[PDB]
Amino acid sequence: SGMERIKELMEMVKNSRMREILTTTSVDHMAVIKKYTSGRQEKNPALRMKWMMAMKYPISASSRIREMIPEKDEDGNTLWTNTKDAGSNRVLVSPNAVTWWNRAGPVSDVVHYPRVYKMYFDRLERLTHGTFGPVKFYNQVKVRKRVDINPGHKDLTSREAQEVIMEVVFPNEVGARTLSSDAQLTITKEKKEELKNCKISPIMVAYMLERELVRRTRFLPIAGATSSTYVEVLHLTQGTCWEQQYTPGGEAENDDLDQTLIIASRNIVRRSIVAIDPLASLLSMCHTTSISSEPLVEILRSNPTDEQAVNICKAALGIRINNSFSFGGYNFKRVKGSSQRTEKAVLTGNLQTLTMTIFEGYEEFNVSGKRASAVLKKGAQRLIQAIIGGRTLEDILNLMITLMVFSQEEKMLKAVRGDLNFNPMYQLLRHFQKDSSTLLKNWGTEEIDPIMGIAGIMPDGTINKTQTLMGVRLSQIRVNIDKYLRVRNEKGELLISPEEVSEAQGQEKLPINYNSSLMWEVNGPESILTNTYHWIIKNWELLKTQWMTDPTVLYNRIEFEPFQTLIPKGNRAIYSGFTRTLFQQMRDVEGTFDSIQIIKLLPFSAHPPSLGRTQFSSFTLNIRGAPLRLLIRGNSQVFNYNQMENVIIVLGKSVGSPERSILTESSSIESAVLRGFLILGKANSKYGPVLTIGELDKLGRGEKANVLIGQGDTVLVMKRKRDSS
Amino acid sequence: YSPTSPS
Amino acid sequence: MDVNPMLIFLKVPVQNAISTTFPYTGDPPYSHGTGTGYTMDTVIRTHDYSSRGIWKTNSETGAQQLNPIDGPLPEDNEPSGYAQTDCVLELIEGLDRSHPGLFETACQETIDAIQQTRVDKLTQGRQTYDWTLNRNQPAATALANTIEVFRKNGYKLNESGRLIDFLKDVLLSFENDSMEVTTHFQKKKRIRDNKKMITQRTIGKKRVKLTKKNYLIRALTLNTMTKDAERGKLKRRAIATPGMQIRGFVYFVELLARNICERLEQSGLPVGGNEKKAKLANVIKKMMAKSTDEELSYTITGDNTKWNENQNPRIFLAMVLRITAGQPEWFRDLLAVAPIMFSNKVARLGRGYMFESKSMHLRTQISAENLSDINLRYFNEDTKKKIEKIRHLMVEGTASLSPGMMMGMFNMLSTVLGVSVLNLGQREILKRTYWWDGLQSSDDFALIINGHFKEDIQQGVNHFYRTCKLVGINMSQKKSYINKTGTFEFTSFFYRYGFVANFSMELPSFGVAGNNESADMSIGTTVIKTNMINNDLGPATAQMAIQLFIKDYRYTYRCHRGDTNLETRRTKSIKRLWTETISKAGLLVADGGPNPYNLRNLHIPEVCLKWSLMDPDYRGRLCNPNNPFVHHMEVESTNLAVVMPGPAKSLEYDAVATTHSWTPKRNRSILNTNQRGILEDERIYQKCCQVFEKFFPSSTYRRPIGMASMLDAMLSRARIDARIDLESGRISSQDFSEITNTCKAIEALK
Amino acid sequence: VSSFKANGNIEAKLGAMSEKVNAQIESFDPRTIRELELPEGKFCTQRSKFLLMDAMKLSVLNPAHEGEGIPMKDAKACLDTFWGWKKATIIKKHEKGVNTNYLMIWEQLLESIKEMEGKFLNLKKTNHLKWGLGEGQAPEKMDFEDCKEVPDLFQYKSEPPEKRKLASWIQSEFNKASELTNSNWIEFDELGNDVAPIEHIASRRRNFFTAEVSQCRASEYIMKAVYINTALLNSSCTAMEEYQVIPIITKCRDTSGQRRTNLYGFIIKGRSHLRNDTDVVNFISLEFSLTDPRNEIHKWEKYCVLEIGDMEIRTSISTIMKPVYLYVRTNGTSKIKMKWGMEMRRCLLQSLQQVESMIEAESAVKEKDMTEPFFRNRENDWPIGESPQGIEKGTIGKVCRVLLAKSVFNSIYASAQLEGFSAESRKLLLLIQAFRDNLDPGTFDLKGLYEAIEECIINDPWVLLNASWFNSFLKAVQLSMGSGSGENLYFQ
RNA sequence: AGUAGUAACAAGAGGG
RNA sequence: UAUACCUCUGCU
Ligand SMILES: [Zn+2]
Repeated sequence: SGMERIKELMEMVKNSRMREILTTTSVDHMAVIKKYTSGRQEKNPALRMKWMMAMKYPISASSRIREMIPEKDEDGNTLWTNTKDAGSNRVLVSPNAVTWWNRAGPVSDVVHYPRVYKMYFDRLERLTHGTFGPVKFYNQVKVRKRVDINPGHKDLTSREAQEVIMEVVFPNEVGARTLSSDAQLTITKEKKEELKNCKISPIMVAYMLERELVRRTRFLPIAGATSSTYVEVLHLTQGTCWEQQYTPGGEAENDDLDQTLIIASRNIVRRSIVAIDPLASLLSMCHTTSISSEPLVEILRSNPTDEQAVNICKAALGIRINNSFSFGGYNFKRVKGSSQRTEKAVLTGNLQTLTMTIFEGYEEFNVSGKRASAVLKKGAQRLIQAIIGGRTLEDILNLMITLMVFSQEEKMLKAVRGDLNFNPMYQLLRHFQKDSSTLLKNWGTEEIDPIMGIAGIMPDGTINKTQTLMGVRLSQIRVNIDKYLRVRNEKGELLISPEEVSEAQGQEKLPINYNSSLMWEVNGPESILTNTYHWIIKNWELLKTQWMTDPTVLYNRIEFEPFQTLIPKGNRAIYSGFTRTLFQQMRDVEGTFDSIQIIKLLPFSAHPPSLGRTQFSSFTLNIRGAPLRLLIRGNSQVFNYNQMENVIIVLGKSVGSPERSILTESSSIESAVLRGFLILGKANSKYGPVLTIGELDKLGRGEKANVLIGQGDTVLVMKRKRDSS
Repeated sequence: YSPTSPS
Repeated sequence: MDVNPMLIFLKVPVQNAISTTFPYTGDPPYSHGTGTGYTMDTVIRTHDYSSRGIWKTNSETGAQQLNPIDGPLPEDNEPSGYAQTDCVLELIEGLDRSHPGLFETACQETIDAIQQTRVDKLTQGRQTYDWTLNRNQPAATALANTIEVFRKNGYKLNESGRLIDFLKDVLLSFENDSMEVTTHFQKKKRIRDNKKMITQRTIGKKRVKLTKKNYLIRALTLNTMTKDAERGKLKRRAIATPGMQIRGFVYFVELLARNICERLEQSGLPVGGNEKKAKLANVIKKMMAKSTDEELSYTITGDNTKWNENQNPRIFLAMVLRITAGQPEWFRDLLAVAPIMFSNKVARLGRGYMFESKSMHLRTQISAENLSDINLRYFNEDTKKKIEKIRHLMVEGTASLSPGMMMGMFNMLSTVLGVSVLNLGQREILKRTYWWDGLQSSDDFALIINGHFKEDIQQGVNHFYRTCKLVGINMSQKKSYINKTGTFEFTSFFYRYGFVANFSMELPSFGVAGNNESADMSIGTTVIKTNMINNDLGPATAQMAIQLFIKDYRYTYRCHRGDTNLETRRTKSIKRLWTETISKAGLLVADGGPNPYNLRNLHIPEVCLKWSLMDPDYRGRLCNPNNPFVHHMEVESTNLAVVMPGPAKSLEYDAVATTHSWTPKRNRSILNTNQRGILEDERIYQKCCQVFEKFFPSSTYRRPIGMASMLDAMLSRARIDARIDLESGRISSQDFSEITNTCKAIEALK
Repeated sequence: VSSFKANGNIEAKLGAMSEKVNAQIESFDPRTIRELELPEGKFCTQRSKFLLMDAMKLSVLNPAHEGEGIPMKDAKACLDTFWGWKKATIIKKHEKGVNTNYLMIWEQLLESIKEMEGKFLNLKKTNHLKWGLGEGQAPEKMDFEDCKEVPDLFQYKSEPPEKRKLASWIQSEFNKASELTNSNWIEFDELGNDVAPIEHIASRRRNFFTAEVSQCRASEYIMKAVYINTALLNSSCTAMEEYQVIPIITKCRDTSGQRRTNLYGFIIKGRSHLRNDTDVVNFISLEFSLTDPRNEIHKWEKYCVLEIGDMEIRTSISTIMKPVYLYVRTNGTSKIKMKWGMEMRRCLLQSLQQVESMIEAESAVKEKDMTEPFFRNRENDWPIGESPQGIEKGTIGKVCRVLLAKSVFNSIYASAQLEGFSAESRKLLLLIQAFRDNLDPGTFDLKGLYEAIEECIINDPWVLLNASWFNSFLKAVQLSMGSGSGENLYFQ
């Protein structure tokens, strides 16, 4: 009706105190007087509540409570009083009033409340339909990272979300702006439909929608899956020393599945290369591995992701590579190279930025359709060459335009005039498909040799034998994979190399379980370091006698293969040479023996060594993108023998205690540090000035010198006479 | 489990 | 055997067993009585560190103002405040070079803010000093009080609604030399009663004009009080509260400094705990990558002594002007206001002191204003000396305090000064045998120094240390220390080749928050949850933390389980509910029901967790939207509590609005004072705002904008709502005339 | 400012500034450094709100749960188990107090309990009780004008606290706090059922923790504090004008399973118009004991000890006759102190997450749940004490109870001294740790740090004992290392 | 007396 | 001046 509201207003406007305020203070100023209070924010609410709960009437409530519940309950407890709460018309009330309501108050209808509180009830839905696996115990590596904390956020900005909320709950009071996107329209109609006729405060509906719609993030330490539904249950899935395997209810998003598939395939390919039979190792891991508790092989059979490592996994399983797609009406099939994808935004000739998914790398397509074919050679925003043919000049030219847009050249972008308004690749296409006059003048022309069968095409539309639009010429797949994972065509030419796979290490969105003997328990490179150095300490006495007696069997242990993926390919050989040479010096120079140095450098053995005689103050290891450096002399971030604990600390994680023998184990001479040299002790100026490691080749055999060996230390060094095996 | 001490 | 817990450190590293050194299960220190002793201590010490500077009497206030900047260079390691303007500007220029376009976009974002910001925005935040009453008051009342007195005199630019116009009114108000303020005072009336005549306390108001000094002194006044509950310190210290005049300017300056700090790797502010750790992890990563295998690394676990007392308002004016270089001069001058008011700031000296006579057995209070003229026979030797030194600075009750700062005045711009010294340490600027990087948040810093030999580190430290002295920063030699990089401490985070847990820091957050039954259950379970994630709270202890919280919650709210033999004021009514209820599992803990929580479901709100298992009638009562217990607040302040770890932030929680979402009774001490009328103002303002929301429902979600009147806006809506409800709807023809007659009747009453 | 450009400004001034302004790195070796100096004075008195190791209980077998029944009814049930009450006599005087008031309060209380007929007991405001609870002892508030010219009107005594010496008793108290008892002091409320495997693992580990912690003597003290402070706070609020009696009760279950109600004594609450969070409530505690106060009279400075009875105590094969004392004293607390006393169960959390992290740290390395091995085997052990034989090691269970005692004692003896001492000495410990990690630590002003620490060691038994503990730890670290350029960083 | 600790509480204000 | 009462307040 709106009859009781205007009646109450006149009744208030009768009061001169109220009419004073209602006229003088503006709509802007009403925000100030609404929050005008004598009440301080409480500094010790914990204390005050313990103090106040001892009192008879600590709760304040609306005075209408006196008409709704009785003054006394059945047992004689006073439920409400008439004492007004300071600064309001509310009255002081007992906790027994809350209990009375809950057991004998008015019942209302609340069956649609789960729709209003959807953000909460979806958490219970996920947990109720969640599945638990086993608990594994291991050093749990946690990367502090910004992640989503609002699973099922329909992704919108705060301003966009405000318009949606206003439309739904306060439909009459919306401002000038309207529902701009179809995201906003579908969400508004759905919310209006779901929340229709639900007796609840509109303030609460507006609140829950605000929390539901707008994306929110936090920096959190995360081991494993980073997806929102996994982030939600970090307390349950990870501790300091344990992983509780768990799959939330509901289906994983394809975005997350594609991201994790790529990571899994790369890790599989990286592991396989360092094994003796890479193709068999890859095949073994593919059959054992699962992503989000789904086997990797059935994912590969139905997932259309195009990526070098994934394609190698598909090749090994004999399943077709997503080698092709269709654009502008024509089917593009890639015959050479690969698509590295970089999402950026570029300025046109109109001075208008656009979010493109620009492609890098040398690529080569066979293109066909609409009575016209072409061989395209393309670089990063570069049409290298297009040899186009077709039944009509109209048709050849149509394909030329499509190719000139598909190139993504700066020529064609800067030749755009006016605004693009009809995905943004098709927005450039439909523009140039209805006017290409500036495109062709701005494209530019080149001279060519007159070859028989080939002709050029000018901007005007004529055919010219020795001139043509830049890069354009006019004229009229079974796959195999070998032992070493090289993917070739029927002609025997390289399509995909394992070596040319992307080195990028991102963290999985969904959980990956390889279930392989070739892999360690946990996913990731920090785990590889810890499990490797843990294994060496655990089986030390076995490996120590295997070091003395039969060293080539020790170096070729397959437990060192995961560690080898962390070493750069080029360095593996020389590091093994340097390592093996340094170990045999400890064997040759009798008396000296450093077990910590053996344990530190032992995993760098596992590769056929090179005979090159270069020097190293550190071996490099690729860990989550950044190179880290394991120092040859003493402790570093990667390897840290801490004598106080008698523990080897690998990237901040205790890896085990070595034998207490090793605490009391030293010698003047240090044998396993420099190739063909021995460290004797402290620096002595008697033996010349200080040198670097690169300057050591000048010393004669037997001659001694001072060296800046590492970490600010300066050291005396002799060149030993005989070399080692 | 019943805890014990040398005492 | 004598038991000694410290001997655990023989086996267990100190970082790994650091929880044993944090005694945070006992009551922290509280100040009893006045903080005037501490406020004078601070004011005296502030001037001692700047004592070689240049004294000058102020033209407008007559306050004796010490200026130490560009003063004599220090000749000892004692706390100095002789910051050199040119050295500051070099560091701020260095910061500009190293981050091209930062100052530009920082200013550009702060420009957009100033345009868009409304006067509303100062209703938010902590208590401000009110010049109207010479006391602390809530932000919004101090705002409304200043607007009222400004409106009563010749100042109404803020009637627009935008904040910059309110800021104009503040600068224009200094020109008035007869500023009028209504005070209040008690009056003892006598009235008959039925047939005896009893005395009656009542309150009436009286107008008072103020001098040009009086008003100006009060607008430059910052309140003082002792900081309570502060851990890790034998002695108490003084803290300060800004006034209403300076606050809106401070907002925009801190906003600039925030936008700067947001894009500086070396700033700890304003990011949270985990991101501070990530930032520290990055500089260690970056320092190790850019060094050679020949080089060394040492880390200073760092503390700056006397941080606020030696940071000068004049230096802050240099920074602000250099950061804003090439921007519009109105924007430079606007942001320059706050540092200027800080340079001419005066401090209220507090409650005063209490005297006692043993032989007579009496006590008496004297104000801090009386410290100027009072006889010194009363005081002890130390207090007497402090009063004699403070008398030289004293100006109409307050004490002048030009140099330095005080705690709780100003935030992030001091970190920018520190970060600029960290930025000086790049290889490409220093070009020495040493170089540095690190992180800073206020007085605390972690500095990493790399060099070729240990002698280079020493030279690096001295260069850092002495450069810091040149901008009024004093590294503590007592509390800072150095070691090889690998372990350090930073704001009670402990790094040992990686950050380790400091769970005992969080121990005071394990308990019953005291908001209400709904919020506390959500808060409590979430404290357990967030500590499992962030501070290595293991699963067994976390289960036990649930158990103990439920015990504490049940006892505190007297809501023991419905089948208990206990006896409280609530046991009988809870028993009635228990026996009446079919599905007991669905009863909330506050209604005598069982605890549902374990590790797996801490993130699920209680009502949500028990919803399937509730009796229909109980659930329908519990979540009844017509219940008289809830305070229907704004959306922006829905499901917010307040917490103290930082200053004093808000904690959002997840809960369904129920009869348990109640609010405890307000404090009633105001009823005995002269400010008693403020309660009635509030009651009247609330009924006015309540009725407006019946015409503008969306005002509870989005603050409505309008220079028009509150009554006139309601009247416009009253007519047109009646129109569409009849024209095409379910309202009769007779009722449209009935509504518009009332609107015309209201329009007649004005 | 707009036209400023850098031109060697800092470099110039760095040349200009005195070379006395520096930060010289002094290398830190813990073999070099001295023990912390503890203050001299009179000995530190007991200052807890209730008796610790010296407490004595009257009890009844009682099926009631961990806080069930009416307190005074339960209290009388406990009194009726004991006969052989004597005419009360003062055996140790409270030197600064009128001791016959303390005696009269006991006799009044006992008689008022006998004559009570209700749920609660409020005592009559007699002279002896008024003195004991500080009735009328606030000076009367006047305006300054009216009292300006009084000769002895000064400001309140605002000196630093009087120094006190470390006494033996506090080390003894801590030893008893770390012990196992035959009773389960803490009953834990229910959890939701375990579903996740990790919840089952948790519960298995929680079984170990629960017994170890519930049976520890420190947990008995937790339960006394939670009861007393809850009772005082609630009565402070509701009965502001009454001198209300609060019996000191705890409930527990044996190892044998029998539920039991214990009575330690009584507390008489003064007036309690508590406004500020520091405002004081005066109370009188009257607590049973078999401890002869004359054997350690410095411990009891604040108490007036009575001899109130004789008890026939049963042993192996001989009934022994011991006198029963009543330790009476006036004491005080505040709303804030009571709040934190009500919350003392969080001490359980402090101990247990340190212990669980130790269990979890090895579990990570060993790749298996090391819960069961740690509690049941004795291969894993940590240094936690000193006998004449040497440094004694304890098992994880012992470590748990020592850490629980530490946390409980931090709560019972909270002070600004402890706050300051704990914060400043942590720096010195970290320097010692840095040295032991072979990280070449350096101090700038080591004398200043020692002063920051030593400034906080004034008069508190707990802070005094912690200072001593640091020195004992320092000395133990020095010995395991010894002289040399390559000292044994590893312990044993 | 006792709490306490760099200054307070040990009721304050009013019916004057 | 004392002794009874009565009223408000317990973070303001
Ligand atoms: Zn209970």
